[PDB]
Amino acid sequence: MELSFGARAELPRIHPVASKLLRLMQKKETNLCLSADVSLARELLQLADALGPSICMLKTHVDILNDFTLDVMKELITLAKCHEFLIFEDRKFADIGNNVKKQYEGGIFKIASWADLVNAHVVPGSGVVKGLQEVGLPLHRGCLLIAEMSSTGSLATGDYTRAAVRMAEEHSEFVVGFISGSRVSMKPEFLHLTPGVQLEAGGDNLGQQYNSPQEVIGKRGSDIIIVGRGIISAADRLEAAEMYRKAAWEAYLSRLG
Amino acid sequence: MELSFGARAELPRIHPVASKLLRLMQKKETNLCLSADVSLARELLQLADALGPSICMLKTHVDILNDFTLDVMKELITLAKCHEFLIFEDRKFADIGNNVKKQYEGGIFKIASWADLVNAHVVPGSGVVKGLQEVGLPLHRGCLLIAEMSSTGSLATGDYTRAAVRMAEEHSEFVVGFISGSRVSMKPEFLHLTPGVQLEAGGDNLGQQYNSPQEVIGKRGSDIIIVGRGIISAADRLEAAEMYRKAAWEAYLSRLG
Ligand SMILES: O=c1ccn([C@@H]2O[C@H](COP(=O)(O)O)[C@@H](O)[C@H]2O)c(=O)[nH]1
Ligand SMILES: O=c1ccn([C@@H]2O[C@H](COP(=O)(O)O)[C@@H](O)[C@H]2O)c(=O)[nH]1
Ligand code: PRO
Ligand code: PRO
Repeated sequence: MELSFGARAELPRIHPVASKLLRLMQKKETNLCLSADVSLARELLQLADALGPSICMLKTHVDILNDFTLDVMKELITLAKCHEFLIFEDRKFADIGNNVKKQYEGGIFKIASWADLVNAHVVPGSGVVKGLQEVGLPLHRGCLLIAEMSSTGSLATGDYTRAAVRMAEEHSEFVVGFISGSRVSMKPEFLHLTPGVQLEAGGDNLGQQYNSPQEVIGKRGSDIIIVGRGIISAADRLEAAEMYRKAAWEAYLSRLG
Repeated sequence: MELSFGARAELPRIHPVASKLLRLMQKKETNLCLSADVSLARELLQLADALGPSICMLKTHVDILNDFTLDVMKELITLAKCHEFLIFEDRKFADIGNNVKKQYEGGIFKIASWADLVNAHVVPGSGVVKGLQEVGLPLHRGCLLIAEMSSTGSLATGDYTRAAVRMAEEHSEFVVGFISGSRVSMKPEFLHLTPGVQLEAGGDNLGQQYNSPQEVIGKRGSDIIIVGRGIISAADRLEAAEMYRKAAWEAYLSRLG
């Protein structure tokens, strides 16, 4: 029933992006995604280089990157290839299909040209996925659907979460998993990534709520933890990243028996 | 019960941004918002100048504007002041509060520095509004909550729509209305803006669905129509904008008796 990341990478129905990710997770013993919520390219690239060995994925946030250029992205790709992690852009695609197609491909950011993974809200209906899919690109790309949110008052519950799971099933040629607080699909080909993670209980003053790596990976059945401030605002960032990596990895191992 | 836009502009509980908008709608006899879904600054500014007299609002889409700069925004502000329309940015704010605060103020776009209006999805809970509010700015700014969507399979229905209305009520110092398909609040201080509008029946091939100005303003009780392709893809854009303006304006008048 429960399979290692390396075995999941070989599943018949696995998407190539998911397989690549699962293989590097197994190789590096990491199921940590760094949320690089920073405003300067210098710091983004410093984090990518210093923490690259500890992470399976780096979540970029280009809408707050004051000095974004595509040359910054090219240097991030070099680090991602060297250290072996995927690039996941934070942008909350959440529009009619015709608009998300334009937003994914175009503008200054040209997200599709560099992001291995993107995430979408399911509120618009399945056109949100179909519009992203319609971007022509001869590269391997995946999408994550936001099935649950970590924040107080989230409406991504109940039938909304179920709709996200059905939408993912039905678009598995492109959708490779979920942003969720827990396992929401029983199909092992899908990835579950969980934000709202810190070692200590608490939250922020703007509705964020935290749970621990052991809780979300071990008890709630998710695959990957997404951690921003727990690392990037820590006194010792590498020490923090390693604590999060070890916590999430052991919690995952505990489900393999 | 039903009040003109000019009378609504004087309501005791009206927000200053809503009042400014309602006054110019009455003065210019327009309840049309142009959706300027274009990739070049030249075209954005050509549309703003040519169609400015016909519109109450221009919805920018900076995430697809290949040559965005803040100098383009400054020139748009000049046109908005000259022709008398508000600037509404399309970005679908849809994140935890701590992130939307950063996204509204920062990055290359500095949206809060120029957008009179923004819109947010309610799925994260009320932190999505509280985070936008927390941006310090000594200017008049408002937010619209996405209570319904026009696209096939939209999940913004039922209890989700009701949650959006409650969130708006409860944050009326900043939330000035809704993106919706119909009137969703009975409070006349709130603005209802409806996308998914074309003169003819139909849709697109990515889940957009259209209703007419008469249907959405006259029968469904909305205030403003948001029109993109019906104008910007028309053979004669000014002719189209005037047809949409006249349609929406008459439909509104029909409810005043
Ligand atoms: O439900 C969600 C979806 C996404 N994120 C993202 O994960 C990161 C959490 O950062 P932090 O609270 O660990 O600093 C942020 O970038 C935020 O967008 C959440 O926190 N919750
Ligand atoms: O429920 C919604 C919310 C927003 N819009 C926006 O309104 C415009 C509709 O354009 P068009 O279909 O009139 O070209 C697009 O920019 C889209 O983001 C919708 O169509 N539906
Ligand atoms: O579906 C695909 O594979 C391509 C890649 C980006 C979106 N379209
Ligand atoms: O609430 C307000 O009025 C200011 C303006 C932008 C967000 N904060």
